[PDB]
Amino acid sequence: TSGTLSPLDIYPKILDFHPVTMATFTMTLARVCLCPMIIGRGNDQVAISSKFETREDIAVIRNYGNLLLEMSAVVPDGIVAFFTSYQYMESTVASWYEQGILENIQRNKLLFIETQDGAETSVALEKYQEACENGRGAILLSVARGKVSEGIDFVHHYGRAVIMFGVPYVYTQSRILKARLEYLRDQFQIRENDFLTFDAMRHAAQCVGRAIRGKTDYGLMVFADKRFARGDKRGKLPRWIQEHLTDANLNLTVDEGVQVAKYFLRQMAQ
Amino acid sequence: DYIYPEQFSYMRELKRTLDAKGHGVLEMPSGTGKTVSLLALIMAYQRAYPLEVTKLIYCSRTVPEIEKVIEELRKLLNFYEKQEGEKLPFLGLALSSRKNLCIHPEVTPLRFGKDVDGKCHSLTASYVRAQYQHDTSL
Amino acid sequence: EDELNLLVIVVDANPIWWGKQTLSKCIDAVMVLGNSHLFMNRSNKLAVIASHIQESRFLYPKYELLTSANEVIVEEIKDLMTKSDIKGQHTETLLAGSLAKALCYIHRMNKEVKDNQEMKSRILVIKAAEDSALQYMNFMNVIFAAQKQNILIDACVLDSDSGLLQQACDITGGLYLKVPQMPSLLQYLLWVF
Amino acid sequence: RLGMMRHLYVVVDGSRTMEDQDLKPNRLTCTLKLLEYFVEEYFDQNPISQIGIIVTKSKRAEKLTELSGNPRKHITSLKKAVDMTCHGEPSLYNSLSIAMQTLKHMPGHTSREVLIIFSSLTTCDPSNIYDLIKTLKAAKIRVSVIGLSAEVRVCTVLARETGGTYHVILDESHYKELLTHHVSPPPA
Repeated sequence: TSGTLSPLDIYPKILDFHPVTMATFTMTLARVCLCPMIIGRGNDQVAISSKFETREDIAVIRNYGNLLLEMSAVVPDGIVAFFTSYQYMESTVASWYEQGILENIQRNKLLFIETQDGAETSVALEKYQEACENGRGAILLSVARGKVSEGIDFVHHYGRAVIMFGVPYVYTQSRILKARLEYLRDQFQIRENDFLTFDAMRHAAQCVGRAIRGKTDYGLMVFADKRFARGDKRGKLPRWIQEHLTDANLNLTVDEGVQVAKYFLRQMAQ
Repeated sequence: DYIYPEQFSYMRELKRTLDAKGHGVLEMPSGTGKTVSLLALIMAYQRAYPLEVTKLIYCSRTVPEIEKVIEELRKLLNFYEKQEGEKLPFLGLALSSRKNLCIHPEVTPLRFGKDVDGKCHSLTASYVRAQYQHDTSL
Repeated sequence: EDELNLLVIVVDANPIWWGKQTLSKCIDAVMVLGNSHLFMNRSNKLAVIASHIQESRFLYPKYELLTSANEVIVEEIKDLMTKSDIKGQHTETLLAGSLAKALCYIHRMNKEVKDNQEMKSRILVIKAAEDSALQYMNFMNVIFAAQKQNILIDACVLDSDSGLLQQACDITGGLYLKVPQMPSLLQYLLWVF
Repeated sequence: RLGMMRHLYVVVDGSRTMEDQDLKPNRLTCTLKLLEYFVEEYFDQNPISQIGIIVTKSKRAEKLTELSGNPRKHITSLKKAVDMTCHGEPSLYNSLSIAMQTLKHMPGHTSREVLIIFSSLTTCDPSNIYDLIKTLKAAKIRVSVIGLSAEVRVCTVLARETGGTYHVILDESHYKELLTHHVSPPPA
C-alpha cells in the first residue's frame, strides 16, 4: 500500500507478479481538495520553453519567480514551495543570502538547505506553526526529495498550500542505471514513463500527501511546468479516481490564484 | 467493545484478499486512518489458525514514523490482556539498527575497519570472557 | 397571513390616567388600532389584559370578533375604575401578573397551534406607572421567560418611569418608546411598532 | 436582560491588510460600520455594562475610547476612526496589557472580556505572549477572536486558553451574525 494507488499497473510491473487487488477504505468528496497547474495567462507569456530550464534565466525570472510572488503575496497563508533541486531554489528566491545580486524574489521566506540538523529542523516547524507566512511547511523553500517530506504529526492543520516550482523530475546516470533503462526497454518498451516520470510524480505526491494528510482535513497543491499535461494522464498524481459518486477532482480555470482564494472561503464556510 | 463501520463494510472482502496466501495490494487514505485501520482489519484474523497462529511485521522508512505506528497501536490494544484490553491481547515492539540504538559501542573501538556486526561480536566476546573469568578487567 | 400572529396588549390601568385626564380616549384609540391589526390579516389575533394596581385581569380572552371585543373592553374597564388604588395611592401596577397571564395564554394558544404550524406572538405594554424594588424579581422572572420564548415585549410609556419595562424591551429585543405627546397615542401604536 | 454587569474591551486590527476590498471597499469600512451596529445592540441587551476601545496599527496600540457605560462615546469613536484608516502591522501584546490593566481593577461578579477583529497573521511585539496568556486565564480575562479568512496558531490558542471563542468570518452577513452572538450575556 501507498495511500492512493488506483491506476494499479506499476506495482504488478515492478513485481512481475499479480497480487489480489482491493480498495479498503471509504473516501470523502473531491471538493475538500483542489490540485492546480500554472503556465501563463496571455499570449506574450513565452518564457517557459524549458529546453534548458537549468540555464533559462528569463524563464526563472518570469512566471517561475514572479507567479510564486504573486500567489504567495495574494494567498497570504502558510505555504511551502517545493523545488526540483537546491540550485533552482537558490536562483528563484534572492532571500537574505543570494547566489547572485541578479535574482527575482523579494519577500520574507525561510530556507531548508543541506546540513539540516534534527534540532534545527524543528525550530523552523515551530516558527511555521506559530504564526506568520514563514517556517518549515510555511513560506519556505525546500527541495521535494529532502527531509521536509517526513512532515510533522501536529493536530493543527499547519499546512495550507504547496506550490511545486517545477514538477519533481529525476535523471538516469550513464552507468548501472543506464544498464537498467536498457533492460526495461527490452522487456516493456514504454519504459520512460514507468521507470522515471511516474516514480518522480509519486515523489511529488508524498510531499503534497503529507500536507493534506487524509479524509479528515482539506488542502491544495499546484504544479508549475510546461510539460504538465503528460503528468495528468495515466493517473500518476493524486487527482485520479477513488469512487465514481464523488463528482470529479477538476482544476481547469482562467485564473488559479482567484480560484484557490474562492476555495478557501468555501472551506471556511463548510 | 466495537470497531468502525468502515471495518465492518470491508472485512469479509479483506479476509478474502488475504486468503490467496502469498500476495495482495490494498488502497487506503493519504495517511490519516491507514495504519490503524490495518490493525483493526488484522483483528479479524488475530488467531485464524489456532494450531500455528501467524504473526504481523511492519516495514518503516524512519524512526519518528515508528513512534506514530506504536502510539496508534498502543491506543488500539490499550493492554496485552482482557484485564485492561478489548481488541487484541497482542504484544508489540519497536526496533532499529544497533548503529542507532547504541552510542557507547560506536565510540570506544574507534578504527576505520570496525563494522557494526563486528562490534556485537566484540561485545559478545568480552561478555563470555568476563563470564569465563575476566569480569575484574575485560 | 401564513403565520398566525397573536398580539397581546397589556394596558396599565393605574390611576395615573387621572394625570392623563383621557382614559376614555385611550380606549377608543386602542380599539381603532386593534381593528386595524385584525383587519390586516385573517390569522391575526388579539388578547387584551389590564394591569391594575391590585391585580392583573383579562379584558378579552379574530377580527370578526371585533364587535364583541369592543363591548367586552368598555365594560371590563369600567368595572376596574373602583376607588381602591386611587390616584397615586398606589404608584405601581401589577405588570408581573399581567405578563404571567399573557405568557400563559400565548402558551396555550401555541400548544393548540403546535398541532398545526408555528405561531408568532408579541406583547405590547401601555405603561403609565412606576417600577418598584419589590417588583424586580417577579417582573424579571416574566421578562426572562419571554426572552427565552423569544417573545418580544414592546412598551409605550405614556408617562412615568418604568425602568424595568425599558430593560424588558432591551433583553427581549423589543421596542421601547417614551412618548412625547401622549395624545399622539394612536400614531405611536400604529407607527412605532 | 438584567442579572450582572459586563466589562468588554473591543480591539480592532488597523494594519495595512484591513484596507483590502475583499469585504466592503476596505474591510476597515465594513467592520467599523457593523461594530457601531453591535455597540448599540449589546448596550440595549446589556443596560448595566461597560466597553473600552483599542486599535492595533503602524506596529502600536492606541485608545480610541476609554472604559465607560455610555454607548454614544463608542459609536462616535467608530465614526471618527474611519477617516484615519489603517496602515502597518498589529501590536496585540501591548493591547492585551492595557486591556488587562483596566480589567484587573473590576470587581468579583462582573465579566472581564476582550473582543478582537483580526485580519493579520502574526504581531510585531517582542514580549513573550505565552506568559501574558497564562496571566489572562489567572486574572479571568476572556479573549475572543473574529478572524478574516485566517487560522494562525498563536491567536487561536490565545482565544481557546482564555475561554474558547476563535471564529472565522467570510462575509458582511457572517460578521453581523458573529457580533450578534457576542451581544448575548453570560450566566449568573
